[PDB]
Amino acid sequence: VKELLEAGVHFGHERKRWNPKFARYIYAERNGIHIIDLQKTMEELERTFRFIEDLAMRGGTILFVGTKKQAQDIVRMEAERAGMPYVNQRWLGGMLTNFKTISQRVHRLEELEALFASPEIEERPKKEQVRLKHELERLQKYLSGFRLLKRLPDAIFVVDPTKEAIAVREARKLFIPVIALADTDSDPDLVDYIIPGNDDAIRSIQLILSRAVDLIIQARGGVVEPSPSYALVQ
Amino acid sequence: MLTDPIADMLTRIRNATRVYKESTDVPASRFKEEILRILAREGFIKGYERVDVDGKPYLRVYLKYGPRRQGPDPRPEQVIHHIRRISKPGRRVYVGVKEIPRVRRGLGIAILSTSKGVLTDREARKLGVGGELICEVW
RNA sequence: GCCGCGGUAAUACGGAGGGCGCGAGCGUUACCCGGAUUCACUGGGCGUAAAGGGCGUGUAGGCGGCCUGGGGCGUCCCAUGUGAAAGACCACGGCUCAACCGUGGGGGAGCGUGGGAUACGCUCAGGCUAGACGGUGGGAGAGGGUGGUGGAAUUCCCGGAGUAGCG
RNA sequence: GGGAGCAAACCGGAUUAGAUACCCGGGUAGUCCACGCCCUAAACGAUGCGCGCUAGGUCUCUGGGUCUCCUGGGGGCCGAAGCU
Repeated sequence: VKELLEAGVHFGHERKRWNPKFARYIYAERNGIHIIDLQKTMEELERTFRFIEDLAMRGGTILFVGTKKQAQDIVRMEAERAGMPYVNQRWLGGMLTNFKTISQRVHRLEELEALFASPEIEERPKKEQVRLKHELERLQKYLSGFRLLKRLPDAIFVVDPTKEAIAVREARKLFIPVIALADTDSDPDLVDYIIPGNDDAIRSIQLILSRAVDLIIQARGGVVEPSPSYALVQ
Repeated sequence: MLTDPIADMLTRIRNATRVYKESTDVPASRFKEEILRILAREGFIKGYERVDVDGKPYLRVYLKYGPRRQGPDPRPEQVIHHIRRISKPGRRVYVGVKEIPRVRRGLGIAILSTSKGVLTDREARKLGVGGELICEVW
């Protein structure tokens, strides 16, 4: 139910690409690759989810971040599969610290939104038309996820945190609990609750993003069926 | 060859604390144990224990640290902010009871060898005795 | 006083009106300490700011791993002698106050004599092996000295061939 | 003592207003050997010596191992904490 799933194809990751502070969380260096202790991870998801659950059942929102290529789509789903916000594309700058001002991009998105098959396109030259269509396009592209939240989250969940170092800063400056799934690659030091394991194989990525939202819904009421994973496992 | 054991001991502590080292060893000496005995009692360490590395006696020192904090840099504050050798081997220092210091206004401590074993600012002061000021701890 | 002011509109010069400070005084000059952690014990430094000796070898000196006792010089504590008066410090009075002036109290580091403590330092005696040196066996190296030797090229001479230039 | 090559000085030709230079043709000490002096230097890592302690990554020289590697000594690069 826990490690039995994970022992399939979901444990250990990087090799001498690492960081020494990830020390307690490791079992062996077989194959010259660093293999992480799951027995320790067990005890971690426990204490991690204790906080996650707590935050869920009190109706406190969570922002999901995953820009890396072998994990983007896996985010778009779980997040919308829990009506919560995400960032699939570029982790923009000042999303949290200058929220005030990034927020005023949504107060342009919805301004364009109220115009997609509407009486004002009658007016305005063909110049603005396709232009604004092409604006909304990317406007939408980046702020699909980021939008559902219109006031600073109580926490953030993330995949490769070294890969989104920018994000971890913004949050941590605002005292916003940081929680994430990280590995040898990255350092535990600066994550308030950590899911230590493989941040690259969609396998290990998905499994962790699955039982993540599941516990969001169960603490909220009424767990459903699982969502897409085996897109093409080869 | 190490010119002063003590000053290195303290340093190794100062050095181990800086990285948040769970424990840290230090070669043994009865006078050191006496020191460390006060360090634990005064609440600067969990404690210590005699140990062995290749036949050679050490003292594993179990360090105590603060609680984890929020904001950027969560690194827990320290139990031992600052630890510094006083009577060094070149410049020895001695004091009668009346001449003893009040470390940090009393929050910290001054340790010292006297004819009656290793004591502290308050103890010695109270005993009514003096000796070689060893070091200051806070 | 230092930064600086004055070249036709000067709050910086000179006068004036006003204003700030102190007041039987107020200014200047000289000199001492201070600010100056600017000779740094308390309390500074030397990669590029001023500061690592061109580099070794070692004398005097400074400093000294772990453990056990003997001594008790350093060191600490106790008593006691000394530490004059005037001064300073605290009280209290005498001049109407004050400045001066008295009375009494409280001590002083130092050094002398006695007793005491032994952790640190020192000192004597013993022991250990983590410092240091030695042993055996191997290894890499344009480390140094002497002696001997190889070829490539520059230059010059002698011989051959060859001609109007070479550089 | 040696002296082929190179070359301060020195001389010629150039260039230039000038050219005691830069470029060209020569050229003396010196450069080399021995022996004895001299004692300086951007004698520079511009970082005195010895010791203990405080993440690792990367490539390299040299040793030792019941040699995918582990260990010791040395030479570079990137960098934790910290210092500046």
